[PDB]
Amino acid sequence: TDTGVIGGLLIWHIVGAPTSDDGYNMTIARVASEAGYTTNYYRYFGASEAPFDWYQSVLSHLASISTAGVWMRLPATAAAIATWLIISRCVLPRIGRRVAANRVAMLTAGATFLAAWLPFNNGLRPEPLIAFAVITVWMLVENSIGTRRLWPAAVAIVIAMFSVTLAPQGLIALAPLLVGARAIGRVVTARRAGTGILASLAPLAASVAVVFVIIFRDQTLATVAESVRIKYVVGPTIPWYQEFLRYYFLTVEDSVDGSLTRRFAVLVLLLCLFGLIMVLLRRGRVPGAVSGPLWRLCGSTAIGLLLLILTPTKWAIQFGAFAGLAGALGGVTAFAFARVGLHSRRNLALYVTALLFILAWATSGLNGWFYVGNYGVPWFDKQPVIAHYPVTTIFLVLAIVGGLLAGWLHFRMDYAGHTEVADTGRNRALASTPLLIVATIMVVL
Amino acid sequence: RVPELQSVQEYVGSDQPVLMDWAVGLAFPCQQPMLHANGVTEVPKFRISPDYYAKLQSTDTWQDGINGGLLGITDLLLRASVMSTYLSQDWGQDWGSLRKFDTVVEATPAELDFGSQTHSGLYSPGPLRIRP
Amino acid sequence: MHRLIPTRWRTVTAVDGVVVGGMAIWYVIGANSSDDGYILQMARTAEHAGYMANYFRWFGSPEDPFGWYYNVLALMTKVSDASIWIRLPDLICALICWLLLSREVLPRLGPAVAGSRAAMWAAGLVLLGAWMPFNNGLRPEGQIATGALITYVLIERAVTSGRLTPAALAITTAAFTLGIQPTGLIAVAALLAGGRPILRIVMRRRRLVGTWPLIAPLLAAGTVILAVVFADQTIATVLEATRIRTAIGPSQEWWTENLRYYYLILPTTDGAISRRVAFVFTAMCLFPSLFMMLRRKHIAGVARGPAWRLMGIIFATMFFLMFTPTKWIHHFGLFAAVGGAMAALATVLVSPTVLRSARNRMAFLSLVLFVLAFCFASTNGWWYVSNFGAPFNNSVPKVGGVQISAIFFALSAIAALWAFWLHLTRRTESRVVDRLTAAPIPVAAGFMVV
Amino acid sequence: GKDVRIARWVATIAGLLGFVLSVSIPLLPVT
Amino acid sequence: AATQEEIIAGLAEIIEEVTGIEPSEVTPEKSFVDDLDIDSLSMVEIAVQTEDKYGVKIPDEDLAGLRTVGDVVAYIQKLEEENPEAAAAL
Ligand SMILES: CC(C)(COP(=O)(O)O)[C@@H](O)C(=O)NCCC(=O)NCCS
Ligand SMILES: CC[C@@H](CO)NCCN[C@@H](CC)CO
Repeated sequence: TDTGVIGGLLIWHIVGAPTSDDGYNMTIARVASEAGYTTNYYRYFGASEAPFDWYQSVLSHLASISTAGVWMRLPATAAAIATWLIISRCVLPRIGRRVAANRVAMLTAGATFLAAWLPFNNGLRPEPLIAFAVITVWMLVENSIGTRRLWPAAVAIVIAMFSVTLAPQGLIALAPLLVGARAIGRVVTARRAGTGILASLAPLAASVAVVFVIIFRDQTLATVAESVRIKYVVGPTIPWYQEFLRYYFLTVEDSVDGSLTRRFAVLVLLLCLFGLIMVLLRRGRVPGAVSGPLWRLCGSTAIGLLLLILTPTKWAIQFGAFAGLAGALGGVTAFAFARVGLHSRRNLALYVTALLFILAWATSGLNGWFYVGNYGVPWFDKQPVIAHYPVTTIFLVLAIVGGLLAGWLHFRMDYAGHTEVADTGRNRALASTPLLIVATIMVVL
Repeated sequence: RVPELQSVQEYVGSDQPVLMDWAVGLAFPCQQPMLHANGVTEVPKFRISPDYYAKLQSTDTWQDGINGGLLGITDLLLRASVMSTYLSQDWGQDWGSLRKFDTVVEATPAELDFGSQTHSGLYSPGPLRIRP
Repeated sequence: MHRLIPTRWRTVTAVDGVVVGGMAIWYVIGANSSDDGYILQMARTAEHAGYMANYFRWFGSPEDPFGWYYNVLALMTKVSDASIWIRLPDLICALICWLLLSREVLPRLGPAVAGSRAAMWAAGLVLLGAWMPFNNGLRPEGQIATGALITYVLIERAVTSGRLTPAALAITTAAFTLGIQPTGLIAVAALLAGGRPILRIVMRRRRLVGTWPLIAPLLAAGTVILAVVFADQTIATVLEATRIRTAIGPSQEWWTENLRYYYLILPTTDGAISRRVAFVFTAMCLFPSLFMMLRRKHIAGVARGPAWRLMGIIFATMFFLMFTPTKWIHHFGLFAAVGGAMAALATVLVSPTVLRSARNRMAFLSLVLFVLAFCFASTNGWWYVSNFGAPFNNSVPKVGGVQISAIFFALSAIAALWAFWLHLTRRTESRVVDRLTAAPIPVAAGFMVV
Repeated sequence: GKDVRIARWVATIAGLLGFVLSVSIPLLPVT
Repeated sequence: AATQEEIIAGLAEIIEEVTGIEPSEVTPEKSFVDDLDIDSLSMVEIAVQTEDKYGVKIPDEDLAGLRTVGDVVAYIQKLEEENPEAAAAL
């Protein structure tokens, strides 16, 4: 799986469409050498990128060696490789020993990671780094909760403060800290008799006090304030109550911003999250995986989705910061449902019809990428058809058929009684390949 | 100018046919609409509309001549002219607008010979003329 | 039957007077819908025309199968067409929905929902808040809501008594309320939600009489609205008019569903302060109650079947709201009764005797304040002439400098910080939370009604 | 000789013809 | 003869399915309308689900004379001791 993911991630570095903000950040990096500061070139009366410009400072030093797009997008592929290696060798072996030894769970985790990473993070945006910071703070908080220590929770805060300074939407790296604050406090209070409470909470505030060095390393306070004031009184911002505008931007007809790939990447994430939560509520646990870190893995995604209300801009490309959580959630979801659908014939039908309805909703959009990355893409201007019928209706009729089948299977537990289905080499083969088949299809597409 | 005014219920009676937009129906329950029977419609004398930003983008595009509508007949047959109207005691409020229809040429209605025929529940003389 | 008006109907509370007298004066001084003149002009000409045409559009094509209800207004307009007289079937329907919701649906959900006064207040106030801005005109949303409520009541009566006659009348009721508007599909949700306990009756009574004496009446009952739909029209003319309306009018294929919610978050007259309650006070009471019914399985006062069927109906309604040819906001008046029935269950589920920990109740209070802040973030404008003299008819309310949604957002943030502090220190026996978190939904609904 | 045997026929007949008569209303001559 | 503690245990599992009252409240001195708020429109459902599990037709002639759980246990006891035709075959 590592070989497959790294190969599909290295061949995408060459034949791959860039994002919308790759000419913007490149120009900012090229013109920031002179002019004395990291200026906003195309807007805001020459205002600076005052709070969010530590990444453009690195891009300005890379751009002095070569401006080739295959070299400037290099810090965005190392982040992807490191994210995948972390997900594969620190996260999945932590949730459980049997969830990482399953040969289908790892495959579907890799496929879901690819399907959630490819449509978003292939540019000069900070999302490839936010998605790595989130998953490297999660593992550090988990390394601090177990194996009781405090310095991992102090490095995690430094990494989170580096992530917050990338973009306004980068504050979702704080979620794995807010979710584990209670366990970290339980670890802290076990030292009150030995050392105290100051010698354990002073180094944790010294870590939060690094943003004042990161932001104000070249400019003053009255300058950052003026920059923010200009950006708020000039530029286009939307309030906190128009937050559904993001999910509307994602699902809109005739747009190269909400494609049939981004829709799939987001809907599969939502399905996995709200299926894992329902299985953890209905049944007390998921046998085989430790229910300790699983609750925190779900709460991190939930709080990260809830924190996206305070951002000023709400485009649909900002969903790329969850590509590290999606890969770790798809595998555990396909492992948890493998048993839930094996001992009941209607849960399998519900799972399959949910996947089919997600496919039906996703496939109703175009397959466009951007300005130039559209030259030769098959369905870049019309929604997909096979010969003459819209393929967005075949999936809908199939989903309705599956729903009727699930209803019929529900209407029979009063007459045929509760029936044990099976446990063989084939009955476990169709109960876990879903969400692998469709993910592989989307990746191949 | 110091205008001399008059009510609408008195100027426009309750007998003359009036083309009311689909928004102004409960505020004018005494005026008579423009009836139609046997495929032929009457000729209106006034047109009542909502305020500016509503008439501009909700009722002038809904009742358009190219999508059935009712403003496909009155643009071919009549000419519309705005009148000066004020809402009593609430000046500065936009209540809507009243218009006057003037004929292009003087013409009287037809007679429309009639007849009957029994179909069979599946008969269809052909499609309607919708778009070019 | 030993009597009519069963002994649980003959009771009078303080909520009945409030609801009745707050609807009987909103019927006089209250606002109206937007498509009132549209239906009035359609109905005042349908007798001279002879076929109940669509007056303003589509080359004079009729209401194709969905016209049996306007033929009642066409008859009412022979007496008079005053606004106070032509709007009676929207007051009679409101009274019927209150009667049913108060004396058939709440006592069915268990002796803990029909024993609490906060639940009755919540049901009444949410019914009022969802009925006021939507179902006071001539749009046929209150009629469809009343039909979908009668269907549920009849199916529950069939399940209770163990008979098929109410389950046979429910099919005719659902057919007739579907024959009103294409948005009437919300009535077959009540049939899908109650299919299992009706099969349990059919397969049990079929071993005494047979299958056909029980199935054929159920077919004659379902297939009887065709004689009313096709009384004047014909399948050929219906096909032609449908072709016209599809080729010209707004079609709005099913994957364009998100427009209905995109129109709600805009600060305009269509989505205003009063036109968001009907949906937010339904979702906010539906989702946490679902997540609480998932984990818990014995709540000591709630019947599981009738409580799950209601959530099933609400979700099936939200699903069936697709596939409709038009995506407007007026289609949110269909929740008038089901939201009132869901608020009364949420009020019991989040009570200090069911939710025992302080931080969960504090989080729910935070969510309530958050949805209030979302509600108060728009203008206070009404449609055509109800907008004359409104206080904040073309601007966001302000208490001076600062808006009102900002105050509720600050209060919600304070409540969330309080809940987080209760979470960190592992506290479950706070005392002021017991005062603050007793029936917050009735208060949040009475605020909007006032 | 029992009225249940009569009701069982009155429920199938006049319940089947009352259904085959409703699907023929859209298909019948009109003037 | 059926014991009282199984009659009550069989009635409580029906009362808990119909209404939702916990079976720790069903005692032989509780009234069906004052203490346990169970309207008669629920007593009809209880008498239907009783026959749908154990064949027992409680006619509405007698469904009104049951004011307490002791009345129910006495009625069942007397009808089962009178008629020796109690099948009790599942
Ligand atoms: C159901 C029952 C036999 C017992 O109820 P009761 O004991 O409370 O009077 C009796 O109330 C009855 O027959 N009710 C039928 C009347 C009804 O359900 N509705 C009346 C018109 S909606
Ligand atoms: C743009 C105006 C819209 C409503 O906003 N008209 C809705 C059409 N009204 C139907 C009747 C209620 C037609 O049959």
